[PDB]
Amino acid sequence: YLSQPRLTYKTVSGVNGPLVILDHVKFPRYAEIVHLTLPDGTKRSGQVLEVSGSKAVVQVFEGTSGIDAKKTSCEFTGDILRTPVSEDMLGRVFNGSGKPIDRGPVVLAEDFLDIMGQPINPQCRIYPEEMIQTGISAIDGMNSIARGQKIPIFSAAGLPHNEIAAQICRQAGLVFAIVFAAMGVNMETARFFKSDFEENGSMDNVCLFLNLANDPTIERIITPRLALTTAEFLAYQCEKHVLVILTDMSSYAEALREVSAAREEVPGRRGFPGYMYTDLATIYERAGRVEGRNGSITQIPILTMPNDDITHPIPDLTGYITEGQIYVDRQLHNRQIYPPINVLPSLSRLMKSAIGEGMTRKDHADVSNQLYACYAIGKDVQAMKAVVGEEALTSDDLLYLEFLQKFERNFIAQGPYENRTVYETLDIGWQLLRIFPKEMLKRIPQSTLSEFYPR
Amino acid sequence: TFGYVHGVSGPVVTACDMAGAAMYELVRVGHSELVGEIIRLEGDMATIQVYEETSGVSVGDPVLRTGKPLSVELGPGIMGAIFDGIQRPLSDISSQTQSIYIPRGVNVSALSRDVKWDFTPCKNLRVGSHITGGDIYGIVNENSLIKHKIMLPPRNRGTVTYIAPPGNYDTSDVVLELEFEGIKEKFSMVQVWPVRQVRPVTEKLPANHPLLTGQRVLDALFPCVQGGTTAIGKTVISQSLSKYSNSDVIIYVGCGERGNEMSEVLRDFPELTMEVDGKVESIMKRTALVANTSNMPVAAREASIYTGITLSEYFRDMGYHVSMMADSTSRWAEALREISGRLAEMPADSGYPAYLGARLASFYERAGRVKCLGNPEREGSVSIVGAVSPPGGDFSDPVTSATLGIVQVFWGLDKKLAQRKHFPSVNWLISYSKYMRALDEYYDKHFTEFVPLRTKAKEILQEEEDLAEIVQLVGKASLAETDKITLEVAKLIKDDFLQQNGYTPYDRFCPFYKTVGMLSNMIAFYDMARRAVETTAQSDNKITWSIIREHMGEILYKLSSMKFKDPVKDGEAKIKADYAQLLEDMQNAFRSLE
Amino acid sequence: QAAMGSQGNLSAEVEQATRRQVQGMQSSQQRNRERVLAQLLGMVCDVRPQVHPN
Amino acid sequence: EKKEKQIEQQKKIQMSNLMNQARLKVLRARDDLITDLLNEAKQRLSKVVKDTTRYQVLLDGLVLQGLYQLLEPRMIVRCRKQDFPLVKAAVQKAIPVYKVATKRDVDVQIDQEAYLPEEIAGGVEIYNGDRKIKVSNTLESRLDLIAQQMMPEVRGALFGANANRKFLD
Repeated sequence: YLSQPRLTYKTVSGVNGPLVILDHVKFPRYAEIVHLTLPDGTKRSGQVLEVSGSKAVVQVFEGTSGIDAKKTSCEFTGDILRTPVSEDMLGRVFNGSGKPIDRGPVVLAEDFLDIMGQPINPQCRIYPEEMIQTGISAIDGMNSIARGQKIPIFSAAGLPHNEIAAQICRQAGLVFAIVFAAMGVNMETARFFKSDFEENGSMDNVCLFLNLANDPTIERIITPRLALTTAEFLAYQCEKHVLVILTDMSSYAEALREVSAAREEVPGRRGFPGYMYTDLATIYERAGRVEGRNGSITQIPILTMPNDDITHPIPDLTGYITEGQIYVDRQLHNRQIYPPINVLPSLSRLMKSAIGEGMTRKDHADVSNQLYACYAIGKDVQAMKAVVGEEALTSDDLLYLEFLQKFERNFIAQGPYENRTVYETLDIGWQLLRIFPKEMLKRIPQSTLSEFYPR
Repeated sequence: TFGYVHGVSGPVVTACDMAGAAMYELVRVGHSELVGEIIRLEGDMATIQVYEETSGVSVGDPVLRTGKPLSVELGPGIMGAIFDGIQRPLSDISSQTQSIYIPRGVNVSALSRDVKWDFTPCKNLRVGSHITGGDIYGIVNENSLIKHKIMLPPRNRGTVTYIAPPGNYDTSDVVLELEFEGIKEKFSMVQVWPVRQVRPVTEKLPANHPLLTGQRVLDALFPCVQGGTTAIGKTVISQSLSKYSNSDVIIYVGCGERGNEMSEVLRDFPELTMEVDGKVESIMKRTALVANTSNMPVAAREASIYTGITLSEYFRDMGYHVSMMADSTSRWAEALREISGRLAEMPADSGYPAYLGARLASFYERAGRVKCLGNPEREGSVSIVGAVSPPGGDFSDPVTSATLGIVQVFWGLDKKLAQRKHFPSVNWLISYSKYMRALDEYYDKHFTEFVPLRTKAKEILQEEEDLAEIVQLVGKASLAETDKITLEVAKLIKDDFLQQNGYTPYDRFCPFYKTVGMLSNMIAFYDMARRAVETTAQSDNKITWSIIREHMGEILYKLSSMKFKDPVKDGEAKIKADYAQLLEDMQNAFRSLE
Repeated sequence: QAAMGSQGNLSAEVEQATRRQVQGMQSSQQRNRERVLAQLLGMVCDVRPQVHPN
Repeated sequence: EKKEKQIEQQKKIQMSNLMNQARLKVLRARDDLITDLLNEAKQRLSKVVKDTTRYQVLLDGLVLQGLYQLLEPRMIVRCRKQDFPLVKAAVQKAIPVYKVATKRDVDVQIDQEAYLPEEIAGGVEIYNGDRKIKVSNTLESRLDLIAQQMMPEVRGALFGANANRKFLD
């Protein structure tokens, strides 16, 4: 226990941007929690970023506007940031700091968990092998997800990435709590995930952490940490299956670039800080199964690539931590395709061992490898049609343009309320592979072509 | 002997009252014994780089000093173990704590001190003989395969005054006590070597034996020899290379990769089997691991490459042929970027430091076949395999162009086929292997017709890269029919021969007879097609490439069916009994055309 | 009339579910609100001063 | 037959809000039981202010617990007007303890110009010389410290343990 009383300071020896620099602090602890009281009487809370002898550097969450040097209290709690967790936070709506905004009471804690995470031994983890049937044919028939896979939805500004995600939460199941975390979203997106989880009647399974667009910026550092700590409590101590939805992880890093700017570290790639890889690896790696516990965390973050560049530091450093990605592109969005999922840069690194005989079907791994190679070829013939015209194309290349008109309308394009099974997706995928003759499916062997092709 | 924390900032702890502490020596930061090196000295202080997350360290906390740098325990009990970057055994922490978490600042012996190993000395030694560094003074059957030759540490010599009898010993029981000029020193089975210092050797020999991988790329095209330094689903080619090597010891490391990709390693690696003389045995009887996920702190990631190469340098000095798989090299240089960014070090290119061309050099140049230090006539070799991971799909990142000046073999993915998976590709602008002249005595001896095949298989591919730019500009109009074939056998090689699905059971290992068998049937087809055009060219019955596709549509599928041969369920002379029948149907498919 | 009538009659079992567990959780409060009050008064009156990092 | 589907979908929301306001009624009526538990504990701590000898050895520690939190050459104690004869009898008992501890010197006085309110019900609030750092251990800052760290055990003792929390106690 902390049974000593807390030292209340009034020695603020410098404010600079989002930082408050104290002095005459008696044995300050790193990553401490302070509680600042402004002159007018309001309270903000902050976290120590550096101690050096007798002085601390406090990262104030709600911004340092109005904080002076004379009458600003800073009560040092002497503890790292611990959140109160329980099972009765399934069904509540918290803000980005963890304070409730459902017009209800505070959480009566079952335990106090450190929000920064405590890493799991990789020797005692289970490999995620059981597949999640998500309904959507593009992220199930070619980019399948297992229980425990970290897999982001790469998108950009305007595309229906929040309707793609809410479709998965309606349709996820095998072939189940939700911990939602909104970082810097607008009011109309938080209105959308609420009214979808209200109408579905799954509100007793959803725990929403909403940091809206006018909520303060440096709370977004702790909002995916406050949500994932609830998930790691509900999955490893309550033995529940958790789906964690971290929307606009771009708004994580712009509030992390903000705190490192006025701190003046060495900047990295595109002005983002140096430690951005291990910081997103602090967040994305809190997922998976463990040995001896029947719960799991399946992570789906959501990004926005700026100017649709997949080589920006937010989707390029996310793709080095997470296991595959789901790409949402702008060109299929203008052509009225829902969901607009480009399967050429999409990937599921856990698809290879989660499909096959005894899990889904014998020919799953062969169909998706052939539906890849026909879409990847007929997109190259389309760029050869723009040079030599429609007339100079051989009769086995009017087949690859036939495929693209039937791939992105009969397989990709779904409609937001189709619950297409893993067998209904494959049975669509073979009537696209009967477009070709038998002697061009060069990625499918003879043992599966003799049984599944002629129907 | 003792210090106090003056200030922390992330993993950078500044400690006071450390007057005579050295550079790169370890301390114990905080109340809970978090390890940490020393990277600076400023008068009386010392800036510490910490190998664990420092959340909760106050000022005034004790900084205990050790008298040694960062080092690993080299001894019996390595084979099968799984380590982190600073060599903590994750299989002994998963049982002593009975929990799923790694504690902060946890302390446990890297090798187990209770288990008993049988000792059998070298039989050429006695009580009273002169011993020198590297001299084997005992052999221990660590398991059924790997005899564990206990050697004297370098910079140690004297005369034997005590050697243990043959019995069961745990690793702390003193066996050797050598007499020197005055001082005598008592020795054990576990030696301690610093992870940044190169283990001494007498000579470094030219490497001449082929290290045979499992991929059809870099076995045929860009070969590697036993002692070379290569570089390159970059993580699905990497660990499918480690699982099928013909070495003696496998040293896989993972330098900061995904978490459930470390769950896939420790599930498939125990369940793999390896044939021996009659029996079959698990490969984890000869394989050590280093497990470092990106979840783990950034300083412990940087020392996970030094921990891997010092284990593989120890087993080289017994006389074995080890092979180190250094996964995610560019995540290691990303640890160097972040570490130096905390120290306000002036970055040279793209945020990377300037010593990245030395830190990657101080790793790859510990490879190579050697003549081991010590008297009982040993010859060891380390083969280093990198795994480069360029950010943003651009191949002018400062980790690639620093590696190009160091390594001997290098094959990289294409420019176009980086975001879309067509695996593997080639990238002829930087791909090379300087062991192509050093493997011609091997090739004429055992396979004897592969090198005429490879020069034509590189000639079809180097001519299609000329023609692909002009078909993208003219569009198959300025192509005589002898060149429309070379557009199509290069489409048949890059889709069927080069492209290898490494996570299917029929292609995770491709033996070198099967690679030559797959390459014989395509270069035979290219010679039979290009005679069927050029002999009927100027007069009528002009056999074009179009006529070849309509009548031989079932045979070009069967050429694309040569990769679906399983090299275990089918035989070796069963696969060759089905490749020659494709030749006798390919020869009978042009006699119908002429 | 089966839409409005099956709401309010269901809104009876909404308000009958709550009173059964509101009266339950306040009947378990009165049993041992002296196990906790002998504890959290005994630890308030158990001050013990120290100095941890010198 | 679109106004038909609109009512059935809206019926799913009206079911979901009546089921949502059912939970928050219970959880507010649980947070009122805790609020009347701390309110019951505050006045039972206002019978510890009485007896003047149990309270005397409570201010004996509460004064010295300030003197070990800040280690300063000058400190001042700011207490109530009522038990100022007791704080003077409680400060002087700490100086033989505090000075042989830590081998330091000190000068400690008591404020006579700005007292605590007479509603605080006990405790002391030790400053330093320049009045910039402050430890506050009244009985109410001691109550609102140990209670907030004991809500795990208060929840398991008052309303029964959780059933589905298997691991970690």
